[PDB]
Amino acid sequence: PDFWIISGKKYHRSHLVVVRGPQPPDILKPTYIFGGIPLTQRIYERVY
Amino acid sequence: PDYYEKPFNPDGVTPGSYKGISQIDPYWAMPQLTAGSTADPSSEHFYE
Repeated sequence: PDFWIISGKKYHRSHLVVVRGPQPPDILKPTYIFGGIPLTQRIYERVY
Repeated sequence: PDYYEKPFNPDGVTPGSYKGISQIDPYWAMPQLTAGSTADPSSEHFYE
């Protein structure tokens, strides 16, 4: 995503510094909304 | 009369004004929010 929308204010990607965890494949990126795969998702069941 | 109400200014310290340090239990205090605190997440003072 070359642009991020925050409360109606439009920000270009170059200004921002965005960091993410493990990288999903391209087909799965929209499902995760172009973000890293969260660790709670793999740890909550085993913790319980 | 309202020094603590105004924002902190280090230049306003008079000689002999420092007396000590006091600690307050949480149930004796009650925080307050303003418009600026809950304005927009782009603000660095969001929700404090």
